[PDB]
Amino acid sequence: GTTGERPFSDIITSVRYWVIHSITIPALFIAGWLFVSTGLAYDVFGTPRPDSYYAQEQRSIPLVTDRFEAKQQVETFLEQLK
Amino acid sequence: AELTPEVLTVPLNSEGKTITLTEKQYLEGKRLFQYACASCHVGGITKTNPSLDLRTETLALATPPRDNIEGLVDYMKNPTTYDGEQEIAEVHPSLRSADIFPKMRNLTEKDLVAIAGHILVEPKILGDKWGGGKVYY
Amino acid sequence: METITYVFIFACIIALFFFAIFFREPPRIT
Amino acid sequence: VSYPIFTVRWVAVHTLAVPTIFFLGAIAAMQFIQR
Amino acid sequence: DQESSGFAWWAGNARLINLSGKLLGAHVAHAGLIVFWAGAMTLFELAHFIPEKPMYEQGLILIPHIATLGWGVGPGGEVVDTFPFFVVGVVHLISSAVLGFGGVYHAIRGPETLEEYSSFFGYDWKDKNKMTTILGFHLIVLGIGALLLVAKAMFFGGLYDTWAPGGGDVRVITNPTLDPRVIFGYLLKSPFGGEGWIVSVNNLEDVVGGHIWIGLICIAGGIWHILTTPFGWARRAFIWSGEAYLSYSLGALSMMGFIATCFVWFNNTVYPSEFYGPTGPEASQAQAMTFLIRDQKLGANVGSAQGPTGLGKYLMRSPTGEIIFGGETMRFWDFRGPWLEPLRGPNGLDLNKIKNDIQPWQERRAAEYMTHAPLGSLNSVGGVATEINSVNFVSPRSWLATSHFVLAFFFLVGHLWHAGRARAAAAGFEKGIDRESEPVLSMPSLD
Amino acid sequence: GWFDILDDWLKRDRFVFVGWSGILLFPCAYLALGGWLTGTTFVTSWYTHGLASSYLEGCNFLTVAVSTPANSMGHSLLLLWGPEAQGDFTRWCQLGGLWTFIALHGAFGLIGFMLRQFEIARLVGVRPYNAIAFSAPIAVFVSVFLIYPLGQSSWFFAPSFGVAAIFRFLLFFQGFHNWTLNPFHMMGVAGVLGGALLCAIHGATVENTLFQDGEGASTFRAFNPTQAEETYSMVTANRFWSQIFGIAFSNKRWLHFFMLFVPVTGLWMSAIGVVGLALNLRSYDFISQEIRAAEDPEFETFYTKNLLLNEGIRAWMAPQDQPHENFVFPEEVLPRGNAL
Amino acid sequence: SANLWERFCNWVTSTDNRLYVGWFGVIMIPTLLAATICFVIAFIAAPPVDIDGIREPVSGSLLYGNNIITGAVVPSSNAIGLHFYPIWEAASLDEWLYNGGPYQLIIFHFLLGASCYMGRQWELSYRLGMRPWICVAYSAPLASAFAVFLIYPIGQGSFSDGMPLGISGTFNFMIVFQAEHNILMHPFHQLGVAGVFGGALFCAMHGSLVTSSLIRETTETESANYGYKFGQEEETYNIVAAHGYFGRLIFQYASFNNSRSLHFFLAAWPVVGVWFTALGISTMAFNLNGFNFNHSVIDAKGNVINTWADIINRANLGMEVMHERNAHNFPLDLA
Ligand code: CLA
Ligand code: CLA
Ligand code: CLA
Ligand SMILES: C=Cc1c(C)c2cc3nc(c4c5[nH]c(cc6nc(cc1[nH]2)C(C)=C6CC)c(C)c5C(=O)[C@@H]4C(=O)OC)[C@@H](CCC(=O)OC/C=C(\C)CCC[C@H](C)CCC[C@H](C)CCCC(C)C)[C@@H]3C
Ligand SMILES: CCCCCCCCCCCCCCCC(=O)O[C@H](COC(=O)CCCCCCCCCCCC)CO[C@@H]1O[C@@H](CO)[C@H](O)[C@H](O)[C@@H]1O
Ligand SMILES: CC1=C(/C=C/C(C)=C/C=C/C(C)=C/C=C/C=C(C)/C=C/C=C(C)/C=C/C2=C(C)CCCC2(C)C)C(C)(C)CCC1
Ligand SMILES: CC1=C(/C=C/C(C)=C/C=C/C(C)=C/C=C/C=C(C)/C=C/C=C(C)/C=C/C2=C(C)CCCC2(C)C)C(C)(C)CCC1
Ligand SMILES: CCCCCCCCCCCCO[C@@H]1O[C@H](CO)[C@@H](O[C@H]2O[C@H](CO)[C@@H](O)[C@H](O)[C@H]2O)[C@H](O)[C@H]1O
Ligand SMILES: [Fe+2]
Repeated sequence: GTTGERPFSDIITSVRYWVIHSITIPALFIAGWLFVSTGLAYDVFGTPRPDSYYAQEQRSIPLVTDRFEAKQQVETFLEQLK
Repeated sequence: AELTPEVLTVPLNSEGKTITLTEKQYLEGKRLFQYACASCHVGGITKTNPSLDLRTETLALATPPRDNIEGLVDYMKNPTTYDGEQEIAEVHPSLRSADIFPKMRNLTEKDLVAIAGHILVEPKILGDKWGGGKVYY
Repeated sequence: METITYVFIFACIIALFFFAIFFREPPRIT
Repeated sequence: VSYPIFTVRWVAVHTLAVPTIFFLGAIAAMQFIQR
Repeated sequence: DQESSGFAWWAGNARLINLSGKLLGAHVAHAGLIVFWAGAMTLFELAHFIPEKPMYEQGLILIPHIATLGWGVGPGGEVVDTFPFFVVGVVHLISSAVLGFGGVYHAIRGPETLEEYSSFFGYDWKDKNKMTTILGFHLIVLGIGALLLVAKAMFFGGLYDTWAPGGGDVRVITNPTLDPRVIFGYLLKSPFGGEGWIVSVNNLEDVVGGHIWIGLICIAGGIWHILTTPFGWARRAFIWSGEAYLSYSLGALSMMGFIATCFVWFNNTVYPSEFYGPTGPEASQAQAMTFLIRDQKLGANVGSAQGPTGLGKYLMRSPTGEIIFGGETMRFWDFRGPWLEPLRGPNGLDLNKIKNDIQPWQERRAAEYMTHAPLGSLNSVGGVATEINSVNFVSPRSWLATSHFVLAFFFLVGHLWHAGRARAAAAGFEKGIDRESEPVLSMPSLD
Repeated sequence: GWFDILDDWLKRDRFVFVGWSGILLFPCAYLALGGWLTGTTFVTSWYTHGLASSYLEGCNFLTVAVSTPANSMGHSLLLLWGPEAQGDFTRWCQLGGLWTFIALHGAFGLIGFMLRQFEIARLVGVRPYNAIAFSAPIAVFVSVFLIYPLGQSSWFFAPSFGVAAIFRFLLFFQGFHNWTLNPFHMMGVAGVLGGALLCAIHGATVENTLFQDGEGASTFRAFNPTQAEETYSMVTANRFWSQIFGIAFSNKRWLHFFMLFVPVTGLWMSAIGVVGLALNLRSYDFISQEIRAAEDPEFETFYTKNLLLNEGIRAWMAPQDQPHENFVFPEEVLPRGNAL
Repeated sequence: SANLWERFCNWVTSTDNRLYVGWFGVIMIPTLLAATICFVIAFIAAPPVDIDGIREPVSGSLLYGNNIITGAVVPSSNAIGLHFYPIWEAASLDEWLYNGGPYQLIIFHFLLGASCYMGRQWELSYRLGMRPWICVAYSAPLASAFAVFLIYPIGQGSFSDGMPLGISGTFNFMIVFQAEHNILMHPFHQLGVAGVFGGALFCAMHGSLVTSSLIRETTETESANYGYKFGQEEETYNIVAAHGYFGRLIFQYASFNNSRSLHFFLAAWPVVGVWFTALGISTMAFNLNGFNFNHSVIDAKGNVINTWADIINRANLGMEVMHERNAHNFPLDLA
């Protein structure tokens, strides 16, 4: 039925398209690759680096045990991590 | 930065010396352990004789003492019962029996050191896990 | 007393099967 | 025809396209994180 | 070809139902992918194969086949010489170029119809005879192939023999089982527990004799067909259509596909277990062997030992009375294997033997098998589902039996699909009910 | 007055329709699928539970998830700017904020999408038996991801948005609620399972009853997307089945309504059931059986058998599955069969 | 006459017999009546059956302490295994019952008839000049009934294993299967779920949409159903108004408009998907189990970090351990 606006088949085939994207796509790919590569991701999402789960001993898991004072608790958890 | 060279220091002889195996040996020890051990000693137990395990305390009460490199090493060369009464090289893989346990043929004095050094470091990392199973998985 | 109650509802499904097949309203062409 | 270059659909097709590749790149980067 | 003229793109290859020339190239080119594989993979195996480490512990499935024929093995399947492997692998890899050349050629350059290009090679589906002819040839070709095996056994090196009197080792069969009785017996032997079916066959004399007894039947047929045409019933029985011919041959494969999945999962003879892993029942047996030994060799009196239920840990009886191994293994009391037989007596596992005739070679062989049972995950992690990582391994016996049941099955589905289509394309209505004359519309209602 | 100018804009037949409903459906929907995809690859479930839940940690597609918040959190909404997170986004990620975020956004997202079905339907002028049908899934998600937990201790016990993180939710149920023995789940199955049968028996009946309206074999083209005569023969069908199963349809209008009722109804019963397990008002046991087995030790039914499996599932699982409970079960306590 | 056989073959093949007995049906009919009748009796009255190998008889029948939910026909004994145990192989019915004889009789018969039932589902189509393949859609369920009742046992070595004929023992088969194969973690089951879950999803869609575009031909006070007449000439709803909406819900091309292409996707999705689960049970029958990620994600020192895959396994062990409490004498469950 009613077929409106710029078509994909064409756009994908358009030389202008790849001119534009054979910069943008890999750009994003390398942009994110560095997000992990730099170790930025870790710090953004408080996710532990392979060497940061338990300090040398503490075979005990750092489990948040109470809301309200939840954060302060997590902080000290990273603290202990020396 | 967790598997420190301190966690890699295990008793060398029975008198007291210690050896600080490298992270290179460790890995290779593990590779060699799965290569000729895991089949029957996965997780540090014993599929064909659950009574005896590879827990360090266990090896200590062995005879001769196996809670050190030289001891385990002797074993892989010529195994004996937990009391040392019988030589069991004919039913347990060893150098004295490579003709029957091929995998053993590759193995060299160097390899034997790693495999052994692995049997002593694991429990240092895994703790109770290394000894029992199921219950501890 | 339960056995009986279960076997009944069952005997009913089975008689209801007969009727639903051999005693439906024939689907006449219109 | 004289189709436009920036449409509502383009806004959509990109909100999922841009993040994805960003991720596929990040995720492809992890494959080398070890020990 | 085109759709608006032939079939549909995803149905492409049916556009060739009537273009034998191309339909030959299709068949040739493909019959090249199989060889190519056989070849390319054997080298992939070999390139990884480690001379002295159990084959089953190395994901091999092709080399094991070559070994069983008696090629580069020696005593106990010792992998004495790798060359036969390299040798076999490549020959195929090359013969693939040949066949490959034919296909590409016959489906492109060559004539796309054997019609006039050669009236002997050309063929007619409904020609209820040129088919009986082509079949005939092939029926002879297979026969020559079967006889090749007998050759490799009775004349060139022999085959592997787990049952080898001295013990597993290559052995030249020189007493093929002749005689219909024994041979054909296996044919009408229940497929159920105990009396297996074809999957019994515990000795190479029969495997060999049985094959000798095949060409001298298979070729006997290859002739009878190049010399005749389907009788009356034959014609008023089957649908003579290209697609229909496929169907019958489809179900055929599928049916065998199961017969195979069963063979590699149960038989010990034509699948050494020294090259493949141990049979499933074999491993469940060896765990008892392993503990009946360990405990005996420790003070226990296995003959009298009574377990949690009152059945006796190590030994109990079977429904027919035989003394078997206890535990869940009571179900595998049918397992027969080299390492175990010497402990068997006339009423089953004998006590005296068990009590003091258990050579070390068994104690460790029994241990080897219980620690190499057919259990593992998709990502190849040997053992029970609850097991921890390390020791990645999956018995060839698993991989094989698993793959083939899938193939085997889908083919049965395939069979129906075509047998059902060709059986209606004939009456001619595989494209829809004829608006104008709906059979149903002329049948007395049931109400 | 401009309302209309807007309404006009929104209701314009674009590639991807929008609508007033879209002013909700998209802000959320995306924002939810987005959070999942994020948490799935970047954030962890270490402070909340005690496991790696993302890619960056080493998990694969099957083992990843946006795992619920700590039990000590409670039924807290976990608003990024609330008492807990205290505005700090990263910590928010660590305490499990990403869960209530996905849960709640996805929630309004399903509300949005239904309004859509209701907006597009009103426009295009068709009956709304597709927004009605979609109530079935609202029930499931609204009772399994929202009601259930609200009935228990915290959010920690809701499914977790993960492939395995769900298989776990399955076993837990079998083990603590003995779900499979609940008449409501049973109906649930009878409906999903038979809704599949309808969706496959009907599909096959249509395709193998087609009149010929083409010349080739690929009869897909023979169907004129344009009106006219039925494409298959309802009369022939009704005949087939009636002689090969005794009963058979004969009212396309009823057939297609049944197809809506069956799978929809079953997911509803499925829901009511869980609303019950929120209060642990489960269908765990049959007392008549217990009393008998207590007195007579030789009475065994597949019923009792399964009850022991549960004892096992709870004993061995509980510990690592409910960390905030600091369970410690000495090897001598662990219920076990023989040998194993 | 004209030789009754000639005639017989015409009745057997009658295209207008209330219920189409066919050539396949000549077997389906007695086979299913033997099974169905033995099942119904077995389920009502029938002594406890020594399912596992031991001598710890389980009672499944009603007259022996069960209700419809707990009752079942118990699998032939483990002492029997894969051996063929018909009634004539028993020394007495009692032996036959105590050892589970009823099961084998019931499944071998149901599998035989259910197969011919598949064949019959072709014969009639042929006799009615309709296209075949319906019988191929039904090969999914059958394949699943085959897996669970015949393939799984041939692999494990005994009919004692292999889903028991009863509501609760079906749950048993599952809860245990999991612990033994970690099925939930096997591609083939996930495809099974996408199929069964998907199938339903689409059954609601198709049924939904169509109902949503029926052409007004009835008052407000009378069923919408009357608007259709059996065998009526043309279509009964606007397949274009249908697509007109669904297309706009997601987006035009992300929709159907070809009844034939739409209806095929309906019969292919669940069938292809359900086939797989049958191939999963049939596959895990030879011990190629689900994925295993236990003790992956290990940290820097070597500490195991546990992923959801482990909480899973933790609950699986609990199953592995307690199941068949008195049937094990050695460490490994290799049967
Ligand atoms: C024994 C060999 C065999 C042969 C020679 C044929 C031959 C034929 N088939 Mg049959 N078929 C077979 C087995 C066989 N089939 C089986 C076992 C099944 C059951 C699945 C089918 C199901 C089947 C159907 C449903 C149809 C045919 C059709 C046809 C005809 C056209 C071919 C075609 O459409 O190609 C085109 C092929 C493709 C579109 C590509 C193959 C696609 C499959 C699904 C991929 C499988 C690949 C691989 C295993 C998986 C990848 C890995 C995965 C993990 C991602 C042709 C006469 C068609 C016909 O017109 O019937 C008369 C038709 O519609 N066949
Ligand atoms: C591998 C198995 C296989 C084989 C042997 C064939 C064979 C054939 N196909 Mg089928 N096909 C297959 C799979 C296969 N197909 C699948 C999976 C599909 C679904 C996508 C189809 C779909 C399909 C359609 C839709 C059509 C065919 C047609 C044909 C026939 C004509 C070939 C042609 O037109 O080439 C066209 C030529 C080319 C563009 C060249 C392709 C490159 C060559 C052949 C490969 C070279 C191979 C290798 C790299 C080099 C080796 C060289 C060395 C020996 C020196 C031919 C008999 C046609 C037909 O029926 O004709 C009437 C047709 O219309 N096929
Ligand atoms: C390569 C395989 C092969 C193939 C495809 C054929 C094919 C054919 N043969 Mg040939 N045949 C072969 C090998 C082969 N034969 C061999 C090796 C010999 C020995 C020399 C013969 C001897 C032979 C003779 C003597 C005759 C034929 C005839 C025929 C034709 C029709 C007969 C028929 O199929 O009845 C199908 C069978 C039945 C209707 C009987 C069904 C009842 C039996 C007892 C039960 C079978 C059950 C089975 C054991 C269980 C598994 C079933 C499964 C579904 C679960 C047919 C073209 C006939 C013909 O027309 O002559 C040219 C004929 O008279 N053949
Ligand atoms: C098995 C799972 C299952 C899934 C995944 C599913 C999915 C879907 N069903 C839809 C529709 C339907 N489903 C229907 C009946 C059913 N659907 C069923 C089962 C499912 N239905 C069942 C059993 C039935 C009964 C038969 C009907 C009747 C319809 C429709 O009309 C509609 C459709 O258009 O059909 C195709 C689509 C609605 C899109 C949407 O709401 O966007 C808005 C919401 C978005 C984008 C946010 C996601 C919201 C949720 C709460 C968050 C989940 C969080 C993460 C994103 C993902 C979780 C990750 C996993 C690993 C656990 C969607 C593709
Ligand atoms: C002990 C365990 C119990 C097991 C229970 C099993 C239940 C499964 C039955 C299937 C449910 C019917 C769903 C379709 C509804 C329908 O459409 O069938 C209706 C008859 O319904 C009924 O009352 C059906 C009664 C159940 C018949 C059982 C079949 C037995 C199999 C025999 C095997 C032969 C070898 C009537 O048809 C309708 O009649 C009209 C409705 O206004 C319209 O014509 C419709 O289009 C349609 O034709
Ligand atoms: C028709 C057709 C088709 C098909 C095709 C085919 C089927 C093909 C095939 C092909 C083939 C089948 C090929 C083959 C080839 C081969 C080769 C080319 C080989 C080579 C070899 C070599 C060279 C060897 C040697 C060696 C050694 C000894 C050692 C070292 C290494 C090496 C390897 C080097 C298609 C689908 C596309 C499309 C349509 C059409
Ligand atoms: C959270 C959050 C947020 C946001 C965010 C977002 C919105 C995001 C997004 C994101 C995204 C949006 C992402 C994506 C990603 C993706 C990916 C990563 C993908 C992948 C894929 C793949 C890998 C595929 C594959 C495949 C399949 C599945 C099948 C078929 C075949 C193939 C192979 C192709 C905010 C700030 C508000 C706040 C806070 C929170
Ligand atoms: C097409 C229909 C097919 C039906 C097939 C079965 C036909 C036979 C139906 C028999 C119906 C009655 O079946 C009979 O019910 C009574 C209860 O009322 C049961 O009796 C049960 O309750 C009484 C107390 O009230 C107890 O003392 C007894 O121990 C207990 O078993 C019988 O054990 C059962 O055999
Ligand atoms: Fe429909």
